[PDB]
Amino acid sequence: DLLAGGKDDVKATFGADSFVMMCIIIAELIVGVAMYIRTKNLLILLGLVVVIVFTTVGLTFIK
Amino acid sequence: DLLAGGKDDVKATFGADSFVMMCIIIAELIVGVAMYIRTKNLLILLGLVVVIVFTTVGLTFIK
Amino acid sequence: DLLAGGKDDVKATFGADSFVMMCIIIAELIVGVAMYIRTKNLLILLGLVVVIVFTTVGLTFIK
Amino acid sequence: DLLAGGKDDVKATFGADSFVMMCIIIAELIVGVAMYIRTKNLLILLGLVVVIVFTTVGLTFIK
Amino acid sequence: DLLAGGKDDVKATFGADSFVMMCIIIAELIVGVAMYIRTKNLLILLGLVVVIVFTTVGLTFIK
Amino acid sequence: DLLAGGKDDVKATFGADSFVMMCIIIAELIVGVAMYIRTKNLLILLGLVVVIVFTTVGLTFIK
Amino acid sequence: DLLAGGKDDVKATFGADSFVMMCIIIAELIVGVAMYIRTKNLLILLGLVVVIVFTTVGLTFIK
Amino acid sequence: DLLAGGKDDVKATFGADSFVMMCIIIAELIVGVAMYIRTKNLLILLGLVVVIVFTTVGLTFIK
Amino acid sequence: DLLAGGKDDVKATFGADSFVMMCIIIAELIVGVAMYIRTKNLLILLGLVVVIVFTTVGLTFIK
Amino acid sequence: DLLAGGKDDVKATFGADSFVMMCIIIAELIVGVAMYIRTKNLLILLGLVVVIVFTTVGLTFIK
Amino acid sequence: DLLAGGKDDVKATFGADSFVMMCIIIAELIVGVAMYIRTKNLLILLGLVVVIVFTTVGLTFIK
Amino acid sequence: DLLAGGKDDVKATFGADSFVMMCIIIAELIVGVAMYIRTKNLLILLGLVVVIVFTTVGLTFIK
Amino acid sequence: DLLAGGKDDVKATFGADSFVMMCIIIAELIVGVAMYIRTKNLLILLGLVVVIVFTTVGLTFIK
Amino acid sequence: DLLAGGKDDVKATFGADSFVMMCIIIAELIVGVAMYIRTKNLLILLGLVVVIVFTTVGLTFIK
Amino acid sequence: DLLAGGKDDVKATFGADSFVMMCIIIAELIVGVAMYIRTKNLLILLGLVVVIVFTTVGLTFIK
Amino acid sequence: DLLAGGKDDVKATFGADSFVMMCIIIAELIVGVAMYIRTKNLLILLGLVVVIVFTTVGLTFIK
Amino acid sequence: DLLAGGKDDVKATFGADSFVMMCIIIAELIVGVAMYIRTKNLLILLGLVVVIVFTTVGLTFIK
Amino acid sequence: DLLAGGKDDVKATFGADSFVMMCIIIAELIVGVAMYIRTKNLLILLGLVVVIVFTTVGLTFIK
Amino acid sequence: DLLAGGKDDVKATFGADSFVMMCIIIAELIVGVAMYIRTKNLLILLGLVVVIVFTTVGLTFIK
Ligand SMILES: CCCCCCCCCCCCCCCC(=O)OC[C@H](COP(=O)(O)OC[C@@H](O)CO)OC(=O)CCCCCCCCCCCCCCC
Ligand SMILES: CCCCCCCCCCCCCCCC(=O)OC[C@H](COP(=O)(O)OC[C@@H](O)CO)OC(=O)CCCCCCCCCCCCCCC
Ligand SMILES: CCCCCCCCCCCCCCCC(=O)OC[C@H](COP(=O)(O)OC[C@@H](O)CO)OC(=O)CCCCCCCCCCCCCCC
Ligand SMILES: CCCCCCCCCCCCCCCC(=O)OC[C@H](COP(=O)(O)OC[C@@H](O)CO)OC(=O)CCCCCCCCCCCCCCC
Ligand SMILES: CCCCCCCCCCCCCCCC(=O)OC[C@H](COP(=O)(O)OC[C@@H](O)CO)OC(=O)CCCCCCCCCCCCCCC
Ligand SMILES: CCCCCCCCCCCCCCCC(=O)OC[C@H](COP(=O)(O)OC[C@@H](O)CO)OC(=O)CCCCCCCCCCCCCCC
Ligand SMILES: CCCCCCCCCCCCCCCC(=O)OC[C@H](COP(=O)(O)OC[C@@H](O)CO)OC(=O)CCCCCCCCCCCCCCC
Ligand SMILES: CCCCCCCCCCCCCCCC(=O)OC[C@H](COP(=O)(O)OC[C@@H](O)CO)OC(=O)CCCCCCCCCCCCCCC
Ligand SMILES: CCCCCCCCCCCCCCCC(=O)OC[C@H](COP(=O)(O)OC[C@@H](O)CO)OC(=O)CCCCCCCCCCCCCCC
Ligand SMILES: CCCCCCCCCCCCCCCC(=O)OC[C@H](COP(=O)(O)OC[C@@H](O)CO)OC(=O)CCCCCCCCCCCCCCC
Ligand SMILES: CCCCCCCCCCCCCCCC(=O)OC[C@H](COP(=O)(O)OC[C@@H](O)CO)OC(=O)CCCCCCCCCCCCCCC
Ligand SMILES: CCCCCCCCCCCCCCCC(=O)OC[C@H](COP(=O)(O)OC[C@@H](O)CO)OC(=O)CCCCCCCCCCCCCCC
Ligand SMILES: CCCCCCCCCCCCCCCC(=O)OC[C@H](COP(=O)(O)OC[C@@H](O)CO)OC(=O)CCCCCCCCCCCCCCC
Repeated sequence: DLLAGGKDDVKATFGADSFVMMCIIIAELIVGVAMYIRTKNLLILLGLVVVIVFTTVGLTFIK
Repeated sequence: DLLAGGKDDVKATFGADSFVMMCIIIAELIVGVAMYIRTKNLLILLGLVVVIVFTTVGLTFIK
Repeated sequence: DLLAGGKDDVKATFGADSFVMMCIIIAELIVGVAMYIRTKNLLILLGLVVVIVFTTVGLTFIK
Repeated sequence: DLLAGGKDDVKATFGADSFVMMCIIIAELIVGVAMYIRTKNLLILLGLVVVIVFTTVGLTFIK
Repeated sequence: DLLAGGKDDVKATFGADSFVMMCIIIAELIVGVAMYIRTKNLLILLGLVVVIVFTTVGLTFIK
Repeated sequence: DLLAGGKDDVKATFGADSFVMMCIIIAELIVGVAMYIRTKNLLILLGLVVVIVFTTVGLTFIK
Repeated sequence: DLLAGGKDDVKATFGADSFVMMCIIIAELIVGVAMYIRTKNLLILLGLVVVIVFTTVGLTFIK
Repeated sequence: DLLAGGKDDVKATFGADSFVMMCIIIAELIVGVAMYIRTKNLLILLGLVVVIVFTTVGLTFIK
Repeated sequence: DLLAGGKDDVKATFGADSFVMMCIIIAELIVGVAMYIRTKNLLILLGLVVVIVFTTVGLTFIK
Repeated sequence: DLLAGGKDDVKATFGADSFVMMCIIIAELIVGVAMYIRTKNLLILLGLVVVIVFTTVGLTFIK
Repeated sequence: DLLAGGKDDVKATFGADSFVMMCIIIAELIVGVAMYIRTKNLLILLGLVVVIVFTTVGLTFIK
Repeated sequence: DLLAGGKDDVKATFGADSFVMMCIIIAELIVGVAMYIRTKNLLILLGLVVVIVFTTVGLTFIK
Repeated sequence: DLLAGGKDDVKATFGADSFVMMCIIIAELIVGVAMYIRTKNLLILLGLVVVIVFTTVGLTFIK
Repeated sequence: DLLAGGKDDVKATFGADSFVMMCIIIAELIVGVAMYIRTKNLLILLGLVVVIVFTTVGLTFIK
Repeated sequence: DLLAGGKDDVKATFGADSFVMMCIIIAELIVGVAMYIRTKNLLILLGLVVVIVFTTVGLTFIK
Repeated sequence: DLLAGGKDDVKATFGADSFVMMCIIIAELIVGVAMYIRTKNLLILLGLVVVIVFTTVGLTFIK
Repeated sequence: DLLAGGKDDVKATFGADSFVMMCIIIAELIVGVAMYIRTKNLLILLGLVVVIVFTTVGLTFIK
Repeated sequence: DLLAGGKDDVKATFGADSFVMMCIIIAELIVGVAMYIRTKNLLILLGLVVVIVFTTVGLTFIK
Repeated sequence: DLLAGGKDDVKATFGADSFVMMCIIIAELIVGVAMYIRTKNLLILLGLVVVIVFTTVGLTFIK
């Protein structure tokens, strides 16, 4: 059988609605605008979108 | 269940009416005019508009 | 609630009647005449007008 | 309140009777005659007039 | 399904009655007259018409 | 077999009716008119058409 | 004989119909249009074609 | 005489048809397209060819 | 075999009855009359005829 | 012997009846008429003919 | 004596009838027509000829 | 006397007819045509000639 | 002695009976008639003669 | 004394009867006729003569 | 006294009759004709003369 | 008193007539002509003069 | 209370009449003329003025 | 009080009659004539005058 | 006092009777005739006179 195996709730800690998933997404926003202002090209504002989908489709592979 | 999960008020710190959202928007204005004067083309004054909408529609994805 | 949230007076520093808003407008004038003399076409003298309105209608979005 | 806000005398430096306003107007004269002699059409001598009024009505917007 | 998908109101920001659609059309007018006066041929005054229709029939392709 | 293979819905995120496909097409419009006004030649207004078809026939190759 | 030799299904992970081959092709599309709009020359829209064939004829060399 | 000398099958592990020779070639493909998209010059797609021949003519020197 | 090869409907987009073929012919009319009025010689009104036949016999070479 | 040598079908992709050979010929038509209308001299309509023959006699040198 | 000296078949890989010699010649054709259409002068169509002879008389110096 | 002094055949490895002298010359050809196509000026095709003579007159200084 | 020195057949490529010498002479004819029709003076039809002799007596200086 | 000093035969490579001196003279011919046809003035056909003498009297200064 | 001071023969290596002084002068010739053909103005053929005298009167300052 | 103070002859090593002062001046000549040929403007040939005087009036400050 | 708080005379070291304020202003002059001569546009001579006022109004904020 | 404050004689080094003020003025002369000869317009000879006055009225601000 | 202050003889190097003042005047002559022949208007032959006086009255300001 499995040991240490536990709980999982660790998943709920890092999961969909979380504190860490909430700060990791807000940093993408705030330094996304930063690296935009210093440059002014737009692929970087789109760089926020790839974090939205990545975390979303990423978290479903945890199970 | 969730841990560390907290408060959120961190959202209120970086949210709609905030100090950091107030300075990140005012820098777009002041270096927007800068890179305009050194060049004098207008897509850059419009570069302020894309920060208005980006932060606005961005903050609603935090939840 | 909000943290760091402060004062604002930072707004009064960069606001309507300010030192930085006073120098950023005077540079538009002095390099506006410059790029005019080296060329002598008039859309550039009008380039001062777009800084007048931009800062004016820009500062009202800070709030 | 305001910070950095200062003095203004910076205005007196770039203002009506100044050193920089005195040289920026004298360059209009000397390269105005230049681009006239190489061509000999008169709208360019009139190009000095638009610098007279522009700086005059421009400086009053600083305040 | 779709993510990030949002709102749209971004469309209302750049749409038919807007601030940016209002300034992008007024620049066509003011530099249209400019490039007319320096030349005096009329296809350029007609250059304003092609911006009227282009934005109009353009915005309907957004959906 | 395949791993990581997933979902696809990533396709629905960047697909036909999307948020990113909606902004990438609206930028073609707004800087299309820009580079038109500064020049006034028409192949550039047609530059919007090639983005319409390119994204359309492009997205069908994703599968 | 061979060791570690395995499975292959790793091939099916990166192969013809895949998740990674699906995202690597969609990035060519979205930054292809980007570098087009900022420039407006067409060899770049054709830059999508060379990724179609390259991955296609590339994957057949894996075996 | 020779000691430790063994088997060789280690050669079959890293040889022509292998697992490691299969992944080392597939990385050339996937980061070849990457460094292409971020740049769009073609010598890099040809960078896959030099890995094909190098491993091929390289493995024959093992003996 | 062929890749990327597609659809064609791109042909229907630029083909006989189209939007772009409709605007490219109407510009010949409107600037044809222009360059006529400023001059008043008639080979230019005939310049519309050569666009009629050119697009007609041109489109049949696409296949 | 030869390596990487492949398929060719790459030839069929860029060959006689193709998608890229179909768009590269249709651009000659549409910007041929453009540079004609802005000028109205006819060697440019003949510029379409030299693309017909060039691609035709060019493709036969690929082999 | 010589080491590493090998095979040559590397020559057959890059030689007369090859895959890389087939793509390097087809790019000359497709961007030759490109830089022609954007300009319409003919020395560039002749630019394909100098690649024909250069590779031909070049490959004979390999030995 | 001399030590380590050996053989030379290392000279035969890098000498006139060699594998490395064969690949170092073929790269000059293939990236010579590359940097030609992206530009179309001819001093670069002549850049192959200076590698022919340089290696030739260079190798004779080894002794 | 000489290096790179080759073949010549490059001479036969650009020589008397050639493909490039055949197209360079036919362009003189077709744009000779063009610039004649738009003007109707005859020194230009004679402009074809000077290309006949120039290439003829020119090619003999190659050796 | 002198080092590296060599051979000269490098002189024979670029000298009187050479491959590079043969192509550098044939380009003068072929783009000489080009820039003639697009213009039809004759000093340019004479531009071939100045290359004949220049290379001739130039090569004698090498020694 | 002096150290390292040597020989000079380094002077004879780069001096009047040398290998490097022979190639540095022949490059002036071959790219002199190049930049002439692409332009056809004559100050550039005279650009060879200034290299003749410069190296001549330059080398005498070495001592 | 002074220690380590020595000899000077180090001065004679780097002084007026030296080996290092002889090579540092000859490099100015040889890369002076280089950067001239690639450009053909003359301030650079004069760049040799400023090294003549600089070393001359420089060495007298050593004492 | 305050510690380390000292003297100030550090202010007198970097203050109005100082050694460092005297060299920092003289460098603006000497490299101001430099970047002027290499270019010859005049906003740079005015670059000395902005250092005059900046240090002046800057030093008053130290207190 | 002040420290490091010194001497000034640094002023006498860069002052009115100096070595560096003597070379910085002579470069304006020699590259002034250069950029004149390559162009032949006269505002540039006047560019020497603005260095005369600038250094003169500049040095008086050092104190 | 002054440092670095030297000699002047640098003045004698660039002064009235000099090598550099001798070549800078002879270039005015030789490219003066050039730009005359290609045009045949006479203000340019007079362009030599303005170099005579400019260097003459210029050198007297060095002191
Ligand atoms: C778990 C699945 C992982 C799949 C990830 C796929 C990555 C494959 C890489 C493709 C080519 C690399 C392009 C280099 C990047 C490149 O060349 O562009 C560079 C660009 C930012 O520009 P830079 O500031 O780096 O400056 C470079 C510029 O000069 C070039 O325009 O990258 C971005 O961040 C913009 C993103 C927009 C592009 C969107 C593509 C769609 C992405 C979707 C994948 C979502 C992941 C979900 C997974 C959970
Ligand atoms: C979260 C959603 C993210 C979506 C972001 C969409 C980005 C897709 C990129 C499209 C093509 C890139 C064009 C390159 C940019 C380009 O070529 O123009 C360049 C231009 C500035 O010009 P530069 O100084 O860089 O000089 C280049 C010039 O020579 C070209 O005119 O960019 C700007 O900053 C002007 C912005 C006006 C254009 C407005 C477009 C509408 C934007 C709306 C999106 C709002 C985001 C909201 C998200 C919260
Ligand atoms: C916050 C709101 C942002 C909205 C900004 C709107 C920008 C949209 C761009 C429209 C087309 C771009 C034209 C390119 C510019 C162009 O083609 O002209 C070029 C012209 C200067 O000429 P250049 O020296 O660049 O040389 C180019 C010339 O050859 C063309 O005549 O631009 C100027 O600086 C003159 C401005 C007069 C035009 C006034 C327009 C009215 C503006 C009002 C917006 C005020 C902003 C307030 C926001 C706070
Ligand atoms: C702060 C307020 C800014 C408002 C500025 C107004 C600019 C609007 C542009 C109007 C049409 C542009 C005409 C192009 C210019 C054009 O086509 O003429 C060109 C002409 C010089 O000729 P060029 O050497 O460029 O050669 C072109 C010739 O072939 C055409 O005759 O421009 C001048 O410098 C002459 C100025 C006389 C014209 C006086 C007009 C009255 C001006 C008053 C504004 C004073 C500003 C005060 C602000 C402080
Ligand atoms: C989304 C759909 C895009 C379709 C765009 C169609 C563009 C096809 C180009 C046709 C030939 C190009 C002519 C070159 C232009 C040319 O030769 O004229 C040049 C002329 C301006 O003259 P310039 O100052 O450039 O000087 C050139 C003069 O010497 C020639 O008279 O262009 C204009 O801006 C005037 C526009 C009047 C012509 C109106 C035509 C009707 C247009 C309707 C399309 C509306 C677009 C709606 C889309 C939303
Ligand atoms: C996926 C399939 C990819 C195929 C792409 C085909 C590209 C082949 C390039 C042909 C010659 C290049 C011409 C250079 C461009 C050139 O010379 O014109 C230049 C012109 C813009 O003018 P510029 O501002 O660059 O100034 C240059 C001017 O002086 C020349 O008139 O380009 C445009 O953006 C106008 C587009 C109208 C032309 C429409 C052509 C039809 C296109 C259809 C393809 C749709 C793609 C769908 C794929 C999803
Ligand atoms: C795809 C096939 C391409 C074939 C194109 C044939 C072009 C050969 C050029 C012949 C001589 C050039 C004459 C210069 C032009 C010239 O000298 O006239 C000049 C004239 C316009 O006059 P401009 O305003 O340029 O001022 C010049 C005047 O002073 C001279 O009268 O050109 C026109 O646009 C009028 C067209 C009427 C002439 C009709 C001819 C029949 C054309 C039929 C071809 C249809 C093409 C179909 C292809 C799809
Ligand atoms: C692979 C084989 C390559 C051979 C290519 C041959 C190119 C040799 C250049 C000859 C002289 C250059 C003339 C400059 C061009 C010149 O002076 O005319 C200029 C003319 C266009 O006029 P522009 O708008 O450039 O304005 C210039 C005018 O003022 C002069 O009338 O060029 C064209 O595009 C018209 C083409 C009609 C001429 C047809 C000639 C027959 C061509 C056949 C070759 C087919 C290639 C097949 C290869 C696959
Ligand atoms: C291995 C042997 C290497 C020998 C290479 C010889 C190169 C010597 C350079 C001569 C003068 C340079 C002219 C600059 C180029 C120049 O001024 O023309 C420029 C022209 C293209 O025009 P662009 O678009 O650069 O615009 C410039 C125009 O405004 C000038 O018309 O160059 C071409 O690509 C056309 C080629 C036709 C000319 C054919 C010449 C015959 C070539 C034969 C050599 C074959 C090589 C075989 C080797 C394997
Ligand atoms: C062992 C002996 C070493 C001696 C080497 C001699 C190098 C001296 C440098 C002379 C001036 C530098 C010119 C810069 C280069 C320059 O300005 O041209 C630049 C040109 C390539 O053009 P780029 O693409 O760099 O673009 C620059 C262009 O805009 C200028 O046309 O250089 C080449 O690769 C073409 C070579 C043709 C020139 C042939 C010269 C004859 C060479 C013979 C030496 C053979 C070596 C044998 C040794 C084994
Ligand atoms: C390799 C040897 C090079 C030698 C080339 C000799 C060129 C010397 C220039 C003489 C005076 C220039 C006259 C300007 C030209 C001039 O004033 O006429 C202009 C005339 C064309 O008229 P346009 O359209 O330029 O309009 C100008 C008219 O208004 C004047 O009637 O030129 C031609 O193309 C006609 C040619 C007939 C003249 C035939 C002369 C015999 C030529 C024989 C040389 C054959 C070369 C063989 C070499 C391989
Ligand atoms: C090594 C020795 C170097 C000495 C080179 C001498 C160059 C001195 C420049 C004199 C005045 C410049 C004239 C500008 C050129 C100018 O104004 O004419 C321009 C003319 C070509 O006309 P474009 O197409 O540039 O258009 C300009 C026209 O509108 C003017 O008619 O130049 C040529 O290529 C024709 C050459 C015939 C002239 C032959 C002259 C005899 C040359 C003999 C030297 C042989 C060199 C041998 C050295 C190895
Ligand atoms: C060691 C001694 C150094 C003294 C060097 C003297 C350089 C002083 C610069 C004078 C004014 C600069 C003119 C810019 C150059 C300029 O405006 O012309 C430009 C011209 C080449 O024309 P570009 O292709 O750069 O195009 C520009 C054209 O549009 C202008 O006609 O320069 C040359 O290479 C031609 C050389 C003929 C001129 C001969 C002059 C006599 C030179 C004698 C010096 C020999 C040096 C021996 C030293 C060992």
